[PDB]
Formats: sequence, structure tokens, C-alpha cells
Amino acid sequence: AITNREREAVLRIEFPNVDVTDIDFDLFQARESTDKPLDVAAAIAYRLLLGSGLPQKFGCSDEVLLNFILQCRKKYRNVPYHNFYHVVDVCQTIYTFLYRGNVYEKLTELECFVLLITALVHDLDHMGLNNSFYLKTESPLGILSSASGNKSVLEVHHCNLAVEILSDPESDVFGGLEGAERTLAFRSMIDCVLATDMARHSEFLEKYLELMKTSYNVDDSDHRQMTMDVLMKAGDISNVTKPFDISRQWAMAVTEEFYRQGDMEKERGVEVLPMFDRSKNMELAKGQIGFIDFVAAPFFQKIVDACLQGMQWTVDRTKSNRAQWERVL
Ligand SMILES: COc1ccc(C2=NN(C3CCCCCC3)C(=O)[C@@H]3CC=CC[C@H]23)cc1OCCN1CCNC1=O
Ligand SMILES: [Mg+2]
Ligand SMILES: [Zn+2]
Repeated sequence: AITNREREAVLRIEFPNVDVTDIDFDLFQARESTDKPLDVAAAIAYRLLLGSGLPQKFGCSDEVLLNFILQCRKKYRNVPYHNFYHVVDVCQTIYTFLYRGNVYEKLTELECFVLLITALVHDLDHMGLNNSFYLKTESPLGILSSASGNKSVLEVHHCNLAVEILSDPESDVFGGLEGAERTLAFRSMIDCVLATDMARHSEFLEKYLELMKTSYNVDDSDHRQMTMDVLMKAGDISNVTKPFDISRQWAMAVTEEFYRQGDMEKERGVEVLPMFDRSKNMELAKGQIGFIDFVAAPFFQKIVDACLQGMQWTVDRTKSNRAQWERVL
């Protein structure tokens, strides 16, 4: 259970002059303009969610929401990219897709609450190593994945820890729900987290696009779940949709993390993909262009054109940053 001093250090932070709901919100500046960035990161998620009125509508008390955010924070490690700031960023970004991009019309209010909560658990206990690393090294989590027949090594791990956090009534943000609602909350959270495995990127993307070939049915379960998976995925790959100074800082962080994995693979005598090679060097600009061309740009263009017209800015900023990385060359 959380200490009173730990809760007070977060509770006391407010943002009257910095709008945490804006598409231009700068998390790097929020971290850099305080001596307690992990407390400010937790307060951003706390104030964003209480500010929405969503937890209150689903019987999640302020204290339970805070206990939950701090329990999540405790399970994030000191790695360059997959740290607590990434999930706070994903939470904030998804909030913009829902309420600035109008995707809230495509989901129920409960599903919006579930998605924002899911953003905070989606990478619990990441060590800055991808799924492939655990399998190539025969690490315990890889062995567990292989034996249990689940190829999403880390995503299943993230689900286990999410369920553990929520098993404590004092951090159960779904504790105010009952019956079908409570079942939907756990089921949707788990499916959203499992949808973040990038080995399944094209699978989830094309499954969504095909269900959207026939008129979107907001009355349908599969339709809303696929929208939730697509929005979780969109937040995960949203660093390319931000202002350049921000998008560049995310690129630096992911590069440093990837390079540390590559150094660990070199030390262990396992295969190193060029993207993870520290000593060998690739231009940051080349890496981001590749990521945009083969992953981010087709994903956002396709989801915007099929249904998410309000998220058109994601397509525009991706091109703006892509053209900026071309100039950096
Ligand atoms: C800010 O830039 C990036 C942010 C996140 C990612 C992710 N990639 N993937 C894979 C990596 C393999 C190749 C394509 C498929 C995506 C993941 O599974 C990560 C975890 C989940 C979601 C996306 C994350 C990648 C980025 O730049 C890549 C370009 N590179 C890599 C090194 N530098 C650089 O610019
Ligand atoms: Mg992940
Ligand atoms: Zn993530």
C-alpha cells in the first residue's frame, strides 16, 4: 500500500496555465520544468482523468484512482523509452484522439474510461527489451511464453500485472462497476494490451479496415473492441504525430533504448538487427522515415480515411515531421 507522503507529493500538483488536454501538450517540457518529474507525470494522468469526470461516473473514487496510478508508476522501470513517461504520454494522446479527434462518438463512455486506464497499464514492467530478445536468449519470460502457447511475451506479462494491481480493492479502478460492465472493462483492457504486440500490427489494422468496409456499427461489440484496439495501437505509435521538437525527443529515447538492447545482445552472443546496433551507426532521420513509411503513415492514413475523419491532423503532422527528417539528412 502507498505511503501518505507519496500520495501528497502527487495530489498537490495542478496545471491551471498548461492545458493537459491539448494536442500540442509537451510532456518533455512538463518533466524538464520540475525537480519531481515522476510526481508531475502521475499528476498529469490524475488531473486529466479526474478532469474528464469519467472515473466519478463509474464509481471510481479519487483515492482509488490515485492509488492505481501510483501502483502503476511503481512497476515502471528506469529505461530510456518504456518508462512511466511513455504510458502517461499514451494516456494523454489517446485522450486527444477521443475528445479532440471526436473518436468518443465511436465508443461508449465506459469504453473511453477503460481505454485511458489501459494506456497506463499497457507496458507494465518493460525492461527496454523487445519480445524477440526474450526468445533468442531463452529468458524465463520467453520460456513461459513458449510453454503456454502465447507468442506476445511482454504483452501477456503486462496483462498479468494489470490484473494483479486491480486485484487490490484500494487500486481497483473497475471496483465501482458490476456484472457485464465489470466483465467488459477487464476483457477490453486485456484485448487492448494484447493488440499492442507490433508482430500483430497488420493483423489488427486489416481486421479493423475490413469490419469498416460495411457501415460502422456502434451497437456492435467487435466493432467497438476493434476501434479500442486501433486507438491503443494509435497512441503507441503516436510519437510521429507530435510537434517536431517533441517527436525528435521520443526518437532519441527509443534509439538509446534500442541500442542498449543491441549492446546486451552483442554481450550474449545473439543476433542483433541493424536498428539496435550502437557502434554501427544509422542516421536518426533515416530511422524515423522508415518507421513513418512502412508503419505510421499507412496506419493513420487508412484509419482516418475509413472512419476517423476527426484524426486527420495525425496524417498531416506525420508528413511534416517526415519532410523535416528528410531535411536533417
Ligand atoms: C519514436 O520512434 C519510435 C517509437 C516507437 C517504435 C516502436 N517500434 N516497435 C517496432 C520496431 C520494429 C520495426 C517496425 C515495427 C515497430 C515496437 O514494437 C515498439 C513497441 C510498441 C509500439 C511501437 C514501438 C519505433 C520508433 O522508431 C523506429 C525507428 N527507429 C528505431 C531506432 N531509431 C529510430 O528512429
Ligand atoms: Mg508494449
Ligand atoms: Zn507502449
